Amino acid sequence: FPQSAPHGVVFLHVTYVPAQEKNFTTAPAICHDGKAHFPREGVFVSNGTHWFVTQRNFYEPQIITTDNTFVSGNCDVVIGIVNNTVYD
Amino acid sequence: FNGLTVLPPLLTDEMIAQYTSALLAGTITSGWTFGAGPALQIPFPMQMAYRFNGIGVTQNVLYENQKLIANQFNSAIGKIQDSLSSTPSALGKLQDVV
Ligand SMILES: *[C@@H]1O[C@H](CO)[C@@H](O[C@@H]2O[C@H](CO)[C@@H](O)[C@H](O)[C@H]2NC(C)=O)[C@H](O)[C@H]1NC(C)=O
Ligand SMILES: *[C@@H]1O[C@H](CO)[C@@H](O)[C@H](O)[C@H]1NC(C)=O
Ligand SMILES: *[C@@H]1O[C@H](CO)[C@@H](O)[C@H](O)[C@H]1NC(C)=O
Repeated sequence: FPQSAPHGVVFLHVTYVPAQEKNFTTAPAICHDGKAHFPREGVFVSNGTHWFVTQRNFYEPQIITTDNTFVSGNCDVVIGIVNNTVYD
Repeated sequence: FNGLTVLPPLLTDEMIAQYTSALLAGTITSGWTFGAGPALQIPFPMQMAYRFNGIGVTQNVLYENQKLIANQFNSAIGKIQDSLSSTPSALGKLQDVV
């Protein structure tokens, strides 16, 4: 938002800043039935027992399906892959 | 002897080196989040995957070609020192001021 001042201008900038972060365990891909699934938008996360896929700037865990993953490859070339079931 | 003197800068070279090292460590262990809020950790291959995704190339291009990209980056970094040393007039802009 702009404002005027004697011999000048003053800007009021509005910004969004993240806060209250949390630690998680992550993997680059999910192996299932001999195929590697990558996320479309978001990262893979785990609270310790189960796996989820979430967005970047907010913690909103969702069940892993085939609607938000694309396979495009095999399960012997990616480093750090962790297998888990992928529902449908 | 004629009344002309040169004053020293406020920031010594050690402080500038500390600033540069802090920036490098922050951009290596956090990505770009340390410039917009709290620093959030992330593994480096994942950060490279997201930087690849930024320019329109999917993530699976990196994860299946990690070793080749790492070797190319290492060689590109290595050639820089020899390029700087061999060229005689590399740092001309900084010398012209003095
Ligand atoms: C990680 O998240 C999963 C999914 O929410 C948790 O599993 C649930 O835990 C609650 C708490 O007891 C149960 O009521 C649900 O029935 C569980 N879900 C299923 C599908 O069984 C899991 O507990 C979380 N991990 C930890 C350590 O809390
Ligand atoms: C995550 O864990 C590290 C070490 O285990 C710790 O230093 C850090 O504070 C943790 N993150 C948060 C948000 O507490
Ligand atoms: C899933 O990963 C585990 C742990 O790395 C491994 O022992 C197992 O062989 C994998 N599953 C299959 C079907 O190969």
